[PDB]
Parts: sequence; structure tokens; C-alpha cells
Amino acid sequence: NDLCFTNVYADSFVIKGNEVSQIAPGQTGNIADYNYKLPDDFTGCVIAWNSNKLDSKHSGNYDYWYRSFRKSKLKPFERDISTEIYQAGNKPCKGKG
Amino acid sequence: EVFNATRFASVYAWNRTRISNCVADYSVLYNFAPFFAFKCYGVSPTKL
Ligand SMILES: *[C@@H]1O[C@H](CO)[C@@H](O)[C@H](O)[C@H]1NC(C)=O
Ligand SMILES: *[C@@H]1O[C@H](CO)[C@@H](O)[C@H](O)[C@H]1NC(C)=O
Repeated sequence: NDLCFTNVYADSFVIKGNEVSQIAPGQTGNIADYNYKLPDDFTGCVIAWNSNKLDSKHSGNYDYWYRSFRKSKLKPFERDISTEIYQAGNKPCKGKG
Repeated sequence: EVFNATRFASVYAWNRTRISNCVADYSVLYNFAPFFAFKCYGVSPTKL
């Protein structure tokens, strides 16, 4: 409350409890490697508060998403929205199963 | 083997294999496990 910033970027997303510990400049994990990666020289703040009242209901809710299968690591502040089936072995297979 | 075993030792007696005289391509290690933590304390997986 005593600083000024050329520009401010606010990135918002719901993640799980352990993932809050995972989110930090340069950590290991399928979120901090394939889903979101902060730069090593990060100059900012990470906010995390519990939300069981907006992301939950009776009979469940599976709306949200997250990536475990990427061809490579995630560069800092780079989005990888895409639906491509991960290759296994040497098959050009396109599908589930 | 080390990953397509079943009876992985209890921690009180940690089974220890030796890997030698072979060529290591850790993509098999990658596709044999939906990894939860790959904290390397030696060589980076990229340069492994
Ligand atoms: C080991 O690999 C073979 C061939 O991919 C597979 O049939 C077997 O189920 C695997 N075993 C384990 C425990 O992953
Ligand atoms: C340790 O691993 C070797 C190689 O797979 C196996 O032959 C041996 O029986 C194992 N020992 C235990 C305690 O499982």
C-alpha cells in the first residue's frame, strides 16, 4: 500500500489444497509444469482463499479442468489451451482409451 | 522391472537394485507412471 506498478496482471483460477503449496516461483508438479508456471524472478503476490460455497453442490460438480499430459514443460506466463491426446509409444493414435 | 513389479519392499527393508551396463532412456520411466512428484536431487530429467 506504499508502492506503484507500471502494470498489474491478475490471474485467477481454482486449484486444490496441495496445489496452493505447489504454486510458487519455480516449483515441481503437473500444475507448476503443465498448467501454470510463474517466472523465477517473480515480483508479485499469490492470493488463496477457501471456496467450498461456489465450487460445490449436492450430487457433485465436475466443471473445472486441469492438464496432466503435455509434450513439454510450461514456459512462464504462457497458456496451452488445447485438446490433443498424448502420444504413447509410437502410435499416431487420436482418441481415448 | 523396477516399475513393472508389484511387491515393492516396505520402507523398513528398502529393496535396492543396481542398474549397470545398459542405455537409459527415461521415457519408459515417464510412461510407466502418472507422476506425483519428480523432485530430482542429482541431474535434471531434461539432461538425464
Ligand atoms: C509393465 O509393462 C507391461 C507392458 O507395457 C504391462 O503389460 C504391465 O501391466 C506393466 N506392469 C505394471 C505393474 O505397470
Ligand atoms: C529386490 O529386487 C530384485 C530384482 O527385481 C528381486 O529379485 C528381489 O527378490 C527383490 N527383493 C525383495 C525383498 O523384493
